Amino acid sequence: ASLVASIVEARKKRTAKKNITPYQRGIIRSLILTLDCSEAMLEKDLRPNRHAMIIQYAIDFVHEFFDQNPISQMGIIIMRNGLAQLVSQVSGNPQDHIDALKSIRKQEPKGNPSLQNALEMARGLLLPVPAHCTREVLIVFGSLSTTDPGDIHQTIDSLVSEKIRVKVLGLSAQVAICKELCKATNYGDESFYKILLDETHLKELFNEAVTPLPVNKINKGFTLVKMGFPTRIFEDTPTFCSCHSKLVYGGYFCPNCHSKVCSLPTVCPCCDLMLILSTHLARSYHHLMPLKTFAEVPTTEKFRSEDCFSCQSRFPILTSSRYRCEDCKQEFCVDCDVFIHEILHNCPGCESKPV
Amino acid sequence: ATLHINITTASDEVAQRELQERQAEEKRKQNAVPEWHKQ
Amino acid sequence: ETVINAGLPPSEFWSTRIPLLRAFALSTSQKVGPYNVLSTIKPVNK
Ligand SMILES: [Zn+2]
Ligand SMILES: [Zn+2]
Ligand SMILES: [Zn+2]
Ligand SMILES: [Zn+2]
Repeated sequence: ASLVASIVEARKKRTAKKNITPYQRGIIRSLILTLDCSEAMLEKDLRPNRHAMIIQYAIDFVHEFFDQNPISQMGIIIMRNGLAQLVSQVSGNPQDHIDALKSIRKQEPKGNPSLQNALEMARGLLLPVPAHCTREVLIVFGSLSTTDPGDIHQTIDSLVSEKIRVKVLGLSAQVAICKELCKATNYGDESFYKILLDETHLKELFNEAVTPLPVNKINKGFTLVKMGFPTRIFEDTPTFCSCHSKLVYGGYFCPNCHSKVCSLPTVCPCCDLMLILSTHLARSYHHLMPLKTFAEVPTTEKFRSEDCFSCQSRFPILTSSRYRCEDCKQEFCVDCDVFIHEILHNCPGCESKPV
Repeated sequence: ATLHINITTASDEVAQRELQERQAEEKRKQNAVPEWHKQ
Repeated sequence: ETVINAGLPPSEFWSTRIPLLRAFALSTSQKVGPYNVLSTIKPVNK
């Protein structure tokens, strides 16, 4: 029954992944990362301490966030001494945010937290954000109390008016204001307040936030954004960059003003036109046409081949160790199913099948 | 009894940090292990 | 270089740097919340 217990647990896990509808997700995002650096973060529940582990996972989250959302922006805020301190402006450069996080790793956390001050700062940083970007705040709360100078309820109402979205990751237990902040801001949904139960769950929670948030049906902001695809150039002599005013051997050339840039994707410092490559947009295609989940094939029926269709692995001879895709009706091994829905985003059988 | 108050100005706080660093340095030098114990 | 000798108007120079101005103002425009101050004061003969 031990082996059966694992399989049913896998089936239960697959149950949540069976209902994959092509929800409309906002690929272009604008995130504000509010981290907590207060006396409550000096505890030892997370080895070595809450401050160290959160920063380490924040750096990993920054890396993953920009890898899967290349045309998004991020900012970082820290709650220290009852005030909100800005450590990184909204920008598309993953290195600037990582550099700020590393510097924060040295200073010891102290003082009391203030959600209102952090939220008010977030409201300002997200004010100069286009209407086609999803304004989001990912708060990592660690305290069980909040000391604020004003009425937190007024700020919550203001956030809803500006179409901002808030995700709160608590540490110890539920807090009433955080639940209201996440509920009144997410159109009544109560699934945006997550409390970790161990270190492993914490890694999953950050990794989950990397994916884009599905949009509501009544929140329509459809529009066309003027983008540009520059052509990389190879120059023999170094030239001054239009963004940092330094000498760089290479760089892309904008198609609107011919001014050069060092790295992509970034908005042109001259014409304020977003510059991206075809690859940057291709990274998000799997969020618009998600691959339909594979359904376990019952052992009652007969199978097609003894080996995997994609990896040519002998199916281990009770339960059928085969997963089939309804679109192409090709059996797959258990190992392939994980790699086809997480790393890859196309069913090899469907592509191989002619039409 | 006697109550002595000390108002800490922003500049005084910076000085206190400098004194703490100097105090830590002084203690560290005194606590250096002898030569015969190092190697 | 751009506003003193070149002659660019001051108003236009700050048009593209609104977030910088706002970020600088928010730093000194926020205050800590109310809290019992005399309770934390411990006198710790002198
Ligand atoms: Zn540059
Ligand atoms: Zn340009
Ligand atoms: Zn396989
Ligand atoms: Zn298929």
